[PDB]
Amino acid sequence: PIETVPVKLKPGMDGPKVKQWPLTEEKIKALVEICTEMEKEGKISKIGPENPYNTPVFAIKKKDSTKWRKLVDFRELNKRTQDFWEVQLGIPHPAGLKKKKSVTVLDVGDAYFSVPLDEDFRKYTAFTIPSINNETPGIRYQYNVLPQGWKGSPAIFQSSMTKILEPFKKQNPDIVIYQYMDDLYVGSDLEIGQHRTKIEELRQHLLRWGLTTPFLWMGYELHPDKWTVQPIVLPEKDSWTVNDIQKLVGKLNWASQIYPGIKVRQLSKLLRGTKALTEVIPLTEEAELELAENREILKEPVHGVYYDPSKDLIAEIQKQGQGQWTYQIYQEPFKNLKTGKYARMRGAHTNDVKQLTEAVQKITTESIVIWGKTPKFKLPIQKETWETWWTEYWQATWIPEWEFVNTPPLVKLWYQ
Amino acid sequence: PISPIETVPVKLKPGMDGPKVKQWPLTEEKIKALVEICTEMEKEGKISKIGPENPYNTPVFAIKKKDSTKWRKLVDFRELNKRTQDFWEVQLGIPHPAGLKKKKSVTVLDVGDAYFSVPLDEDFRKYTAFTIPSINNETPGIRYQYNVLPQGWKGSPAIFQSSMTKILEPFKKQNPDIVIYQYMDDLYVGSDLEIGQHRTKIEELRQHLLRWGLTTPDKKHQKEPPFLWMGYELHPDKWTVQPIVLPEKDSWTVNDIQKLVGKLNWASQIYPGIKVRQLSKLLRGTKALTEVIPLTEEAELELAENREILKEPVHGVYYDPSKDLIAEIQKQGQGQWTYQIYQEPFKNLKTGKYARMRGAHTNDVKQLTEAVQKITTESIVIWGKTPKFKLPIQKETWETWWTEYWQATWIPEWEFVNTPPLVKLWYQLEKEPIVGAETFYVDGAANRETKLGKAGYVTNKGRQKVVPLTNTTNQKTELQAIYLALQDSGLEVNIVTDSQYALGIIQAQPDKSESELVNQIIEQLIKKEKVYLAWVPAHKGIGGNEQVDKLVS
DNA sequence: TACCCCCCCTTCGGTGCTTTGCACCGAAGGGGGGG
Ligand SMILES: OC[C@H]1O[C@@](CO)(O[C@H]2O[C@H](CO)[C@@H](O)[C@H](O)[C@H]2O)[C@@H](O)[C@@H]1O
Ligand SMILES: *P(=O)(O)OC[C@H]1O[C@@H](n2cc(C)c(=O)[nH]c2=O)C[C@@H]1N=[N+]=[N-]
Ligand SMILES: [Mg+2]
Ligand SMILES: [Mg+2]
Ligand SMILES: [Mg+2]
Ligand SMILES: [Mg+2]
Repeated sequence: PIETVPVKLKPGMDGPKVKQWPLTEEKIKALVEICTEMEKEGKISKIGPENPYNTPVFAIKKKDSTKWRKLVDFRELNKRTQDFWEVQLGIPHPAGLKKKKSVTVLDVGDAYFSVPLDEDFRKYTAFTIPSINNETPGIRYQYNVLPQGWKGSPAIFQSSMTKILEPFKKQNPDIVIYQYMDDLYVGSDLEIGQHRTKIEELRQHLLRWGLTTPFLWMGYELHPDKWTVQPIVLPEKDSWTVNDIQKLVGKLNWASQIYPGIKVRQLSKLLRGTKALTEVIPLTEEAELELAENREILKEPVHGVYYDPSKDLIAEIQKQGQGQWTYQIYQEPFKNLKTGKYARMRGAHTNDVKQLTEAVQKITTESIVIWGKTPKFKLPIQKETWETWWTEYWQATWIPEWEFVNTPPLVKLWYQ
Repeated sequence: PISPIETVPVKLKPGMDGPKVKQWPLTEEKIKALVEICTEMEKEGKISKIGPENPYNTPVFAIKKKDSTKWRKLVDFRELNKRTQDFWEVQLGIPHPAGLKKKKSVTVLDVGDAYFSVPLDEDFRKYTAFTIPSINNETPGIRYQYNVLPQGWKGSPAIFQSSMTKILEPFKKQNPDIVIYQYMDDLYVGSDLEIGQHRTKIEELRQHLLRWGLTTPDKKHQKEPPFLWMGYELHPDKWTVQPIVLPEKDSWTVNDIQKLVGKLNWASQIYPGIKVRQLSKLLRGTKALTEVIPLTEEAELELAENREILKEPVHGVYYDPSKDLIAEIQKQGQGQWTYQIYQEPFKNLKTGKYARMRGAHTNDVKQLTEAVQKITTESIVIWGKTPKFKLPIQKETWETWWTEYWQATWIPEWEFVNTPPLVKLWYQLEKEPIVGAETFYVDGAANRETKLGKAGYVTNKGRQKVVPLTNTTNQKTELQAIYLALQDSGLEVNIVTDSQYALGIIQAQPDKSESELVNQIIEQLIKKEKVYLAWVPAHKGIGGNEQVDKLVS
């Protein structure tokens, strides 16, 4: 007998009309079974072609998990649904989460199926299960309850969620808890044993409400305190070739867009003649000071760079080769909030696409913990290549926005 | 006594009203067959007679069924279509014979008068109103409205298709050892049942269907192979396409080549090796559909090789979920690729071609990856899994390509098939500057207004050149300067440019280009032994870069 | 003088860095096929 929270799309926007993409046999089987079980329980219901909306669905296995998990690509619906910040439903973000020694990620999406969804909004959650070789036309369902993956569901569930966690919080007031979509981020400074213990307590605590008023048991362990930053570094040499100094000057001139006090006059002079790229040339006294001054400037942080909660986050990734990937997170060009590098991820030396998928997942996770937002990615990959393979490697319950770029590396800017 | 199919609530687009488009003049012969078809529908209940009170009219016309004696009523509903709510289409793809498993017993039957067996939404019926001239605009004529889904309405396929599935739903669930492929009204029914128990199940199916007002006329009830289905011929252990008619006309217009190329496309799914590049080139241009076009020498060579393929009769096999899928690709030159998908040698499930040329400058490796990607997706559509690939490319070649390329790229499990012409990289840029090779600092500039330009270089040994250029651009001259450096250097050369544009193109190791000049640079690069390209920012007074910048400005 | 789906090849205009040229991409219109 729970009353449904009304929900409206942003004025002047239609619902999502995104076509279902082809699914592998194992994925279609998982979805048919999952949707069958969900239909018996009233969680979804069958619909026809007169509902004009559609949102893609597929299935994933989380890290080290053997059980299929339904995933709806609600990105379109999420960007067409009223921002709940205006409503005041939106969750605040704790600056302390990133400072904790251990942060565990808990899947709690299952909870959301307990709460009815506003009748007038249900039509927007339409999805179509496809069939191998198109044996059947698509089978359309829509949601009756709060669906996993929709940004409205944690908003509307916040009330029940805060009430449920209230005891545990008061007992252990040092532990930070942040809710993002279908996930719970639980951070503490305890020793690992007592941390996992407290997570286990919280799990059983959630079951006690589950008994009274994909699975919960899984849990992933982050350590935000140890998250390194990868800055811009100039090479160190005793002998410089003409090639080296041309590279150094091109790099410094690019950097000058980030640190304005950087100068290349003294270094550029060393390049006056028409010399063989391979010629060794002694650095002039002026040039040595200029280089040293530039290392100093690069050592200090950029001026006037800070997080604006109203602006979107953007992430760029470069493929550096040998399993190394660099990234920058920013809101305004050349004002990077964070820079970093990944190496030796799953797929190194055999599968670029798996590596990039992991990179995107890693960066999104860092952005959620640090800012409570997911960035829009500029992916260094062809659209067709990405779209063909990425769902084979996706292990997260959210999906960030992305776009495709092709930027030949003319300066080895973020990696030497 | 049928249980009637529940209606589908259908609305018009907010604040729009029904169609009011008056009937265009109808030629005599049609008017008669039209009237008789109307009266039949009237007896059946398919169309209600009322017309005093409904202001709406939509034009009607009539065309014969395919290869049949009969006349079929079509309604021009595009106005209603614009005013009607959008629908989400449930027909996502087309069934393909190579996805079927082998069945002991098979039936193919069609539902008869599909749209007219499903009751339209009560309130929407009034908008389907139309008028037919009783006797060639002699007397007023009679107004009519549809009681079921009308042909010509954009919502008729989706609604019938979805209703058909809801009717079939319980029959499938309660006969889990039958397979039914529904495409609109066409049903394929296959079982590993004894033809007796099969004929029974079929008869059970027709009753259930007749029970919901869906007839299955005997005239459309195929019982003996070869089954005609979706434009194919299904035999018990092999399938094939229904005969392809190739126009042999000596005079070709634009439209003749379009039809021809289209038909070849359709044939490529089972006839290995079909090529359309030359024929398609003939099509490229502003030429209108009527203008006649002489076949290029190489264009009619293609057509001849095509004939040689369509001479033999090919057949595909069916799918055995227990055997791996195998895809094999061959390079056919000029950006053309064909493939075969199969599970046992020379028993192709199907074939196809990939020939899309995307990008001004590309190479064979990029094109092969694209072909792999198309084949992976086509395979997931028909079988729901990725085939093992057999490719004309050395393991070493792929490794060198994908590890050095700056975009993420990948190919799923594959092995080398030594079938020429092999895909390879035609040149490789050095990673480090070449000791003892001449360094060419190149630059090029054009005048935005004159479209006049210069390209040249200066060298660490004093060598220099400047060339005047006409009808050009900055970017062309930048490529030109690199061309000059390559033309005038030994087998090993260092080149320093400031053209982001030029370095972008060349660093992706293209082997073919839509630009003649890029092709010329590629040809030089292939002859070289070592080439090192290096970028420097312009206008920073570097090297000979500032010395060559003043030559050509 | 009609409707819905899929496919290939071409053209064409919108978009963004390679910038005021050039490259890319999606839409639409030609053809094939199904109902
Ligand atoms: O890979 C992008 C691709 O996905 C589509 C269809 O699924 O749109 C989805 O992805 C976009 C990129 O993030 C989202 O902006 C969009 O909301 C989501 O539906 C295609 O539109 C796009 O080509
Ligand atoms: P199948 O040939 O049996 O036709 C089934 C239904 O599809 C609709 N249709 C078919 C064709 C060929 C067309 O050009 N336009 C259509 O609307 C109508 C037909 N059902 N009925 N009556
Ligand atoms: Mg029929
Ligand atoms: Mg039919
Ligand atoms: Mg230049
Ligand atoms: Mg210049």
